[PDB]
Amino acid sequence: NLTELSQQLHDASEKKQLTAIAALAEMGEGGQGILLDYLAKNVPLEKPVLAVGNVYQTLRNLEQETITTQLQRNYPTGIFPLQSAQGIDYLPLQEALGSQDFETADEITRDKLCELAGPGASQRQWLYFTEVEKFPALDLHTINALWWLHSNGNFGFSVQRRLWLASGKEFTKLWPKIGWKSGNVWTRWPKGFTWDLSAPQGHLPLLNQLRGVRVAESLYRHPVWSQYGW
Ligand SMILES: C/C=C1\C(=C\C2=NC(=C\c3[nH]c(/C=C4\NC(=O)C(CC)=C4C)c(C)c3CCC(=O)O)/C(CCC(=O)O)=C2C)NC(=O)[C@@H]1C
Ligand SMILES: [Cl-]
Repeated sequence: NLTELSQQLHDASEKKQLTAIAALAEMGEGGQGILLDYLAKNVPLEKPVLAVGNVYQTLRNLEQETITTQLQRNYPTGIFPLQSAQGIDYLPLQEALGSQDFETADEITRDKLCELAGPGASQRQWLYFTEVEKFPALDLHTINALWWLHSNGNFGFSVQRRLWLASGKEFTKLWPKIGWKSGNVWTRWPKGFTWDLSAPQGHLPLLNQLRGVRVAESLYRHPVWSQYGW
């Protein structure tokens, strides 16, 4: 029933929107048309809205020529403003996420964080915790929004932060929860990681622990999360 499923999508219950979206996408032209109209009425986003990310990504994931063409033409930069306090280009990150190429997205994200930190970090290819503390909130919001919107809320530093808070800020409890350690065994980069949505909540983006937790803690304590309601 397309009418009733459309109504379910346009009602205000997030949980019921998500089941309606999944059903509509499998209902051919009529269902896909309802989803395309939902994007037209809700994109560009101002604030991240999970259901809108799910509509976009569900349609991309069909990998059908005409839908993909239409999405690229109407939403060439995706659904979320690609804003940066340093003029950085986040389109390649968006493109990797829209293709569900999470490994490429992780690599791009790591490079962009060094670019954001400046020439010293770009040169050495790793961060100091004080550089993280000084990141502009806007860039972290753009980066996180893309991860979250393109992963059904499963990925993003905001997701890790809330799991870290749920763990009493105990990093040794966080690592197993996000799949980065299994008992005594550290998940080996890159081959040990799960580069798809079967991964546990918070699995990506990665934060190497070779130089300790200081970068991750500074990232999770950054004012961006409270500022933007993450
Ligand atoms: C021995 C055990 C450890 C270890 C070793 C190590 N990691 C390396 C690289 C590297 N690991 C990650 C990610 C992770 N690696 C993990 O184990 C985990 C689970 C917490 C994550 C999430 C990324 C993204 C890069 C590329 C970016 C970068 O190099 O920073 C290198 C090569 C260093 C080099 O060649 O210079 C070495 C030797 N890393 C650790 O976390 C533990 C304690
Ligand atoms: Cl550090």
